[PDB]
Amino acid sequence: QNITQSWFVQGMIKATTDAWLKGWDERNGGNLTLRLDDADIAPYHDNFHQQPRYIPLSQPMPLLANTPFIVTGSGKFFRNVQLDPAANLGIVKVDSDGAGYHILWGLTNEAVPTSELPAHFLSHCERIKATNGKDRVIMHCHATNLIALTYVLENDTAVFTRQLWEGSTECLVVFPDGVGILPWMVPGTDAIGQATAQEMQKHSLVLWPFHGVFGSGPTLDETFGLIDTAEKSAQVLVKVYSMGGMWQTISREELIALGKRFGVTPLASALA
Amino acid sequence: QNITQSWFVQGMIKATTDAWLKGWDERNGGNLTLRLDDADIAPYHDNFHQQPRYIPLSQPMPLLANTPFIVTGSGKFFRNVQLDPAANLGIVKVDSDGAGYHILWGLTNEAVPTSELPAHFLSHCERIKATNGKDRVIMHCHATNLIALTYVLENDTAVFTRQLWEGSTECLVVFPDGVGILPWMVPGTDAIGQATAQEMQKHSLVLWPFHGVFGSGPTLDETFGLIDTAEKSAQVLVKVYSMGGMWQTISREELIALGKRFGVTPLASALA
Amino acid sequence: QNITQSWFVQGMIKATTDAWLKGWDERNGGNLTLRLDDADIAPYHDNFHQQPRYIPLSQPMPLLANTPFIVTGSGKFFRNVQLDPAANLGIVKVDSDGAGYHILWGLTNEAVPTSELPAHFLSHCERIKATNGKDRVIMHCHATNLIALTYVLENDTAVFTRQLWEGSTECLVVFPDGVGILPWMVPGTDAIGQATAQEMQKHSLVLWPFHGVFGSGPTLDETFGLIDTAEKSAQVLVKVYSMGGMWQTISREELIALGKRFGVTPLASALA
Amino acid sequence: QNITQSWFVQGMIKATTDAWLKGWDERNGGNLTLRLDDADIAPYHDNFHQQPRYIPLSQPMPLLANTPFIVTGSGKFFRNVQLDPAANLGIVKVDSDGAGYHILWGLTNEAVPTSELPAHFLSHCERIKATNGKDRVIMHCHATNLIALTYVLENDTAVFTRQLWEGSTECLVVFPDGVGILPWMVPGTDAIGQATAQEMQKHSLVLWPFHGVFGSGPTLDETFGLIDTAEKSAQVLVKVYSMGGMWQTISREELIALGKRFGVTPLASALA
Ligand SMILES: [Zn+2]
Ligand SMILES: [Zn+2]
Ligand SMILES: [Zn+2]
Ligand SMILES: [Zn+2]
Ligand SMILES: [Zn+2]
Ligand SMILES: [Zn+2]
Ligand SMILES: [Zn+2]
Ligand SMILES: [Zn+2]
Ligand SMILES: [Zn+2]
Ligand SMILES: [Zn+2]
Ligand SMILES: [Zn+2]
Ligand SMILES: [Zn+2]
Repeated sequence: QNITQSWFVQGMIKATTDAWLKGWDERNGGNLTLRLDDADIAPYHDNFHQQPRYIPLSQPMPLLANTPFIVTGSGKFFRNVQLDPAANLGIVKVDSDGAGYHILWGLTNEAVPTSELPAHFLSHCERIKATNGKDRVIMHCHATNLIALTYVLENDTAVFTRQLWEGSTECLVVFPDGVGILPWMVPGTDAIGQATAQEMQKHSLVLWPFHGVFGSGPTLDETFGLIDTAEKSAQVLVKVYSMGGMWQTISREELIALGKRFGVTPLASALA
Repeated sequence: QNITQSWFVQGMIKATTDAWLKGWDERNGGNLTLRLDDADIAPYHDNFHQQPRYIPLSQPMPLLANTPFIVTGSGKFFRNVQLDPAANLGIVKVDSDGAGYHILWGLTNEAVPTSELPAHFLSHCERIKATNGKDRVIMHCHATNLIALTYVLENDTAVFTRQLWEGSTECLVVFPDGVGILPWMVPGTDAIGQATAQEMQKHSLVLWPFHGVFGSGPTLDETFGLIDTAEKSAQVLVKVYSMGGMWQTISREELIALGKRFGVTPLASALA
Repeated sequence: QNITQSWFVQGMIKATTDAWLKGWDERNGGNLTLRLDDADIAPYHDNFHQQPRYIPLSQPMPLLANTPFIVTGSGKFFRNVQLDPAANLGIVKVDSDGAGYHILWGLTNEAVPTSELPAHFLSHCERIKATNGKDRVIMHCHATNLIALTYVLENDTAVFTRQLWEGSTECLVVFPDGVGILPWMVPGTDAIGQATAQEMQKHSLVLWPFHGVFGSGPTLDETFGLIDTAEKSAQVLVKVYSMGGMWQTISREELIALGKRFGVTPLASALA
Repeated sequence: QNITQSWFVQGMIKATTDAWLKGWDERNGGNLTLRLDDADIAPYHDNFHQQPRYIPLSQPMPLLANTPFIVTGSGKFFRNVQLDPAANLGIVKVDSDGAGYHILWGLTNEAVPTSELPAHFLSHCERIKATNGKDRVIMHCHATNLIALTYVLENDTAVFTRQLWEGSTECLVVFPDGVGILPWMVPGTDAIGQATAQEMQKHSLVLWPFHGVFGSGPTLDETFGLIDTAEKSAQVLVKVYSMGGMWQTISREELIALGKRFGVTPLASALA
């Protein structure tokens, strides 16, 4: 092969591509990093034609030492990934100190990984700890209805989680830990990466009000599906609120019964 | 052939695929079972390479004895069916006691049929009785506007049916028996399968409030079209309600005249 | 060729297909007839393999004597036309008395032309007279926002036209004759065909409240574009009304100035 | 090659095509001109088979002397560009006086460039001056939510810019100069071209109320992305307003902090 025909390159294309068709990634909005194994990239090693470029990390991340990822690039449009994956994606590998990374493949013409890379790498660190290495994906998109709801709902993790759980029956089961909400922060900073990574200790979903959502999961499909579940519920809520609000909904005891049946432990603070 | 090129595999792909593009099937939301004849699958029998796996049924269903179906799998994403039908779909055949089924094809890597299988198989039983074997499809999707309306309209079969009939002229003719509404229930249970199947005795459409819709029909296109008709009307209603409500609509006598002309008998309780 | 590769078969596919992707043609909703010349079909005459079937017309239409059309079929889904044009479309030719027609090609397996055929053929008669044979297309679809607006706006040709003209600057220039609105009527009847055809004497667009729109034009693209213009304006209006209504809009004198510049004569009753 | 396989022809197709799928370009609504270098077209010169046609300019534009562009045609549908680029696009070159242009390629069957050509060429002149020749694209589309907002928001550059900046965090960084709003004007006139070009001295985005948006940028992707950013924010706002308005938003100081971090100078009048 073509590394472009690898599962993980095809995976990034399906997804940046799916996010774009959803309307979640105007322009260069949004970013997607995927943690790989050395075994994933090894069979494609003769596709690495170029001299790896080194970029230091803002802060040391020893958990991620020697770890490869595939990533979307800075300033790159989700829409374009399907047209030219080597232009728009890079395979990088964190060095043995976790002090920086080498770009092994892609990100042609001096492109570099996403400028939300701190939010990404720091959140991977927390998700690996939190899930005992199960989670491998961090996805950020500008999910339209979730964004709209941040102008309108109390920016309160419990109330926001509870509305999303009410807005589609499956939500409690897909994200029983709820949705962490940050205060608005300047994007692309270490501060926002750190705040996001802290919230990723507690939730697989983190909202950036007036901006977008970060989601974590074990696979591209599951991470995309997680965000899509929250955003579908958000879409339902936007319609309901636009119609003047709920007259009936899923009750607290129904939500509790739901969690019991599906063997999850829903965020207690959201069950007033 | 390729069984993947059979009409029924191509049928499941067109439809799980169409439902996904409609935005009705985020993540693994939704499921689709199709009742086949032995004659459908016979010409593709050398495609069955694997040793059939047996799964017992929750409750005996002798009506369905020796009956083949093609089904979407548990945890599977509608979006993915077009990319890998053998991964995401299975052909199963109910055993001669109707006490369980064998998976003949697909659902690779230990996958199993949808966990709403009770709602499906039990509803097939009722629809076969109700339609003298005409109906062959049960489709469940998360139809967005219908979901939204369950938060806002009286969860009353007559009022809900009447609004949907008003929301597009064709509705009364496509679903003269209306739309049965269940109370909210925990999904994936025998209880909800039983409640859905009871309502399928009376209606080709059954709403799961705050969740989605179940529809039944003779073919994939007709079942999809049935749900699409209800959901289009729901979409119109959501817009109308968002604009402050109706100032004029189809009257009771117009609805009655409509039913007469098209030779259907509309749900009388919905014609206040 | 393949007649399936003819301009007019490819034309019907692009359009029934485009209407479906717009969300305007759920199930079998909507229909599309296109008036052809003998010269269009002549080079494909060896594609007519079957014995033409004769169907009498409900009422005589001598204007249409010996005239060929390509048409969508009764009960057929717009969505399916691209998958199987001979199944879903027919080429018919009105007989020399205009008392009935022969199906020359397509509409396989005993299918027949659309059951709105009276609205179609009668409207073609009026549009040919009205445009000195320029108009060749009648398109009916279930345009979602236009439908929604019929529940909410005064069902008054002048007020409805004026709102649509206000809802996108181009509207007055594309449909200066406005949009005729019928009372609700039972579809598929001679009565509704006759009422629609009468309104087509005065407008290129006719609204069926709580149902859909009929549009006429010289080509498939222009007829589709006409409806799309009205429906885009309707979409804008639905958003504006959902937001609490207009605070500013295009004025009467701006509309008048617009008509003057583009050499059209806008419906005077709509210019209060 | 095929000039149809050139980057700039493929560029116009991706974009008129992308705008159409967004729902921004019903019928012939919208237009797209791209400033080329002689070097772009030189390698495809044997594709120029036809005798160039000369069209005089409404007013002299010496800045544009000898300059080639690729352009969408008058009356042409964005949707169709992908089906037949030579029908729907033209390559033109302004003559050495900037008094008129020759059509070198495309615009077959006596077609001519867009009738908003004054808004285009005059705006290119101002954008070249304003950006020291960096900007190369002028795109006009009927962006749906931005149109809707012109009926509802104060048609005030400062307030409108500030709402759009609030409606998605990235907006201030993508268009720190804001969005110039014109009064409604008759389209296709020198007057509206002149007014638009004046506003392009100050903003990369110009709104035509009740009509659409003009955007300028260095590349097709960046110009499309600019409009898409504004329109995504507009979409969010429409949802928020439909839900009864904002309860919280990005503050003035957050916006200021944002501008500082990203090294832009936001429109001060918009920072009340
Ligand atoms: Zn972002
Ligand atoms: Zn090697
Ligand atoms: Zn938290
Ligand atoms: Zn479900
Ligand atoms: Zn065999
Ligand atoms: Zn019932
Ligand atoms: Zn209709
Ligand atoms: Zn012959
Ligand atoms: Zn009239
Ligand atoms: Zn325009
Ligand atoms: Zn040469
Ligand atoms: Zn200005």
